[PDB]
Amino acid sequence: VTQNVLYENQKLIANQFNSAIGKIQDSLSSTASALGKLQDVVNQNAQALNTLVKQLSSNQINVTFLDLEYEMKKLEEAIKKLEESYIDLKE
Amino acid sequence: TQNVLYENQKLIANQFNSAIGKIQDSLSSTASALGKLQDVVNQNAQALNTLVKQLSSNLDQINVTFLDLEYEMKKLEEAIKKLEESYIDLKEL
Amino acid sequence: VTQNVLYENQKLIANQFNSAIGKIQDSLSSTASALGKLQDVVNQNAQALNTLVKQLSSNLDQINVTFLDLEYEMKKLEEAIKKLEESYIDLKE
Repeated sequence: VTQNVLYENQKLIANQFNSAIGKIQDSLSSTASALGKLQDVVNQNAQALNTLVKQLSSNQINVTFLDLEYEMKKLEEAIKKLEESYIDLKE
Repeated sequence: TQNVLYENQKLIANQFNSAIGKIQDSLSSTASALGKLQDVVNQNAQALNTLVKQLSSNLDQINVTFLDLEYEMKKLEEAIKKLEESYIDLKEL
Repeated sequence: VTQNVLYENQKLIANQFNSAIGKIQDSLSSTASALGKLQDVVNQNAQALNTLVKQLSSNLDQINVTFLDLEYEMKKLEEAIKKLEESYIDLKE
């Protein structure tokens, strides 16, 4: 019920929130990196399968490719946007 | 001071809401990426299986596996929905 | 506008923040699980393709199959869950 107690709790709240921001940023960066690796490998093996198909026909099957660039960029943008969610209290 | 404490409380709420929105967006794009991954991986598993089948009717130990991420994608959508309940509306203060 | 309302709002804010942190930890858990499932299926279909290429080459030098290792990213997601555990707010009397 004291102004001092309220002020201390407020600083605690802001500091814990700010601490969470950095951790969530790292998790977003690791998720984007994992998606990039997945795209690389899936497309490489799709290309191997396609090459195998046509090299076997040199002597019906639809291979598909993956594009996750937009989602990965949205994750990077979230990282930069969260940079702007930090709390800077007055006083 | 009472004034400044209240302004800080509202700043805290606004920053928190903006972070929640950005995190919801990130979760949406992760679920969308996961769905695309499932579609493409299963389509190429089908292609490999069809190649095996057409090769054996012209070995039977080649095992193709398929992916089901739909429980995880639904959990990401649920997280979005639940974070929607964590918003603090200024009228709540 | 009144210190008692400020105190109540402070408790409301802290509880919504803690609940959001829990939801975010859950989303990270389900993302790590989806990533592990993806690695399993992608590598199993890679090995299936490689086995097919070898059995046809013993029946193709240019065909390269690659494998996926997401272990660093998955450990970093588990790490984010663990660190976020230290971000909870314990207000007191």
